[PDB]
Amino acid sequence: SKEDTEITIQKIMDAVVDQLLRLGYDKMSYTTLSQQTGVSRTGISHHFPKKTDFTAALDGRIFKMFIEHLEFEKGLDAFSQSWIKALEDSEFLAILRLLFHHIVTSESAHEFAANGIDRLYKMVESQFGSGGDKELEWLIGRSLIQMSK
Amino acid sequence: SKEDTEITIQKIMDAVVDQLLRLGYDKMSYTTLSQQTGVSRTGISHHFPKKTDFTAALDGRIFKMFIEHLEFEKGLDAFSQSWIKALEDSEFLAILRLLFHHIVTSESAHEFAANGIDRLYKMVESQFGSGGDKELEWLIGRSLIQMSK
Repeated sequence: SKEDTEITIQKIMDAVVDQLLRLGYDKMSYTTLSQQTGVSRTGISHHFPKKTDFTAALDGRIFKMFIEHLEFEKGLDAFSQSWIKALEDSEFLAILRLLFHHIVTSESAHEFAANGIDRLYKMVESQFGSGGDKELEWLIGRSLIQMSK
Repeated sequence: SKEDTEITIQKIMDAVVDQLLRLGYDKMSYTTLSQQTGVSRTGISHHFPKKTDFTAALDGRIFKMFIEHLEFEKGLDAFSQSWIKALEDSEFLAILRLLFHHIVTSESAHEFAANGIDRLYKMVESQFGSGGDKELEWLIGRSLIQMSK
């Protein structure tokens, strides 16, 4: 009697990922969820008692599709070039906005993001030696500025 | 009589400036402010019809607390290390959150933040020149990463 429930939690998260991306956590409501998924409000309450509870269960997919946009195999410059280039892509922008929002507002700073950032350091550190952490940090600065527009 | 309508705006402004950092923007509400002030939530909303009016209202009062934290008089690196050590003070961090939060959120909340950055930028440049642009950009980078820490 547990295969019936997970086939839904999954469908709730496949939606959570969509709305978080095109509406953002802020505008994504238990109602907009209830529409996208044919699941009743109290049916989503069941699995996710609080709204933070969404962002909580969120896992790999996001940061996996993030780093898609990005050049790790051609040295440090190539890679920033790739990231600034990447700043005019809406999905990319969205993905940042997302975790930028999350980091800024969420008390608990959920795992999806901790791993997220820490993964990128590991990558950048690994690929780009000791100049990486900073270059990366800066990229982040430049991005967050650009949203300030 | 039109003085007693000032005294009161200043009682809220004060309250705001406080609550804006003891609780963050998000959790601060007409209630909490009312509670802190002995002014009705209608009395407040009177002067400040929209919550984004509260941040518009400051006009610099925060930025002057902010800069008490930074070293402008000892070279660029000195200033930059001032900013890093400052991230460990929570008022300091609270001010950046408030900003970054405005960068990330609503259309309404937006002109305050677009405006604060240009202010940082102009701050740094007039102290240290265009060498300072990139240092600032890197500093926000770190700053935001620090907020997940």
